[PDB]
Amino acid sequence: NLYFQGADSCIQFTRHASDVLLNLNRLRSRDILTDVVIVVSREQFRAHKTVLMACSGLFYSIFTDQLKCNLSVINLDPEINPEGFCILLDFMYTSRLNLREGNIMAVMATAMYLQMEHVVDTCRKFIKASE
Amino acid sequence: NLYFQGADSCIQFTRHASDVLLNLNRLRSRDILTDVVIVVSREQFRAHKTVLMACSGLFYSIFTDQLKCNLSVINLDPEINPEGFCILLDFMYTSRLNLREGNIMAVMATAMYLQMEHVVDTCRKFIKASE
Ligand SMILES: Cc1cc(NCc2ccccc2F)n2ncnc2n1
Ligand SMILES: Cc1cc(NCc2ccccc2F)n2ncnc2n1
Repeated sequence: NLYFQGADSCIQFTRHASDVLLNLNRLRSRDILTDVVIVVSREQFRAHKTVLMACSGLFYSIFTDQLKCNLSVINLDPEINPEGFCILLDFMYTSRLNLREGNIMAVMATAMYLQMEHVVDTCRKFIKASE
Repeated sequence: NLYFQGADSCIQFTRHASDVLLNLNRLRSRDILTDVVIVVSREQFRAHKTVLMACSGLFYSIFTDQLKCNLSVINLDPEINPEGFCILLDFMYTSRLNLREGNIMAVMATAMYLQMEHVVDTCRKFIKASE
């Protein structure tokens, strides 16, 4: 079955959350209802503010700010590596984190800046395994 | 661990999709970045168009329409039961479907109208078990 008896009264659908995320990523790929452009070292990434806020403490802070919530363009710190940001943006929309020896430092520094502690801790654990 | 080696190269975060959905529901509860009001028999429900489109074929069709995508208010068919709609809206944001003997017919008819076939099939299976 696609469902089960949850701990509470309700039946719960096993694949619902992952199917929603897959569909949000399909909207992103098709540029449907994207409402922000994230600029990183002149690279541009179109996304949905709600997805960014649901994954990142920095984006949650920006988009809950009365002044900043209505910005259509957000420029990140020029020190931020676009590949590191791209890997984290894909992670937000897919649950898959493409960590490689060549990108782990950029991913970790970007996750720190974006306040994604779970990703930072994961990078730290992978780095610790190599030393 | 909060992660595993996916079938592909990437590490995957087990709870990421459900955590995103939980956070989207927290935004909904706080009325943060909600961009549409769904009106059902004069009852109003604030939501995020992207979440609605990711769950419902009717909302996908409406919000991908060049004319309708920019509507802030969507009126549903007056035949639609507000409780049935509320139960399905909560399901979209939580993966939990509060089916009860007293609401199953309204939920099924609403899921048919909203084009949520997985929910319709589930209602059909529960009804079949009672006969
Ligand atoms: C605790 C919480 C956090 C959060 N977003 C920011 C965020 C998400 C994931 C990981 C780290 C992080 F800082 N949101 N968004 C809506 N409601 C929330 N409640
Ligand atoms: C196949 C698909 C469907 C869909 N939304 C509509 C929808 C969602 C869940 C269940 C039924 C349904 F009709 N979206 N949304 C973005 N990309 C999509 N791709």
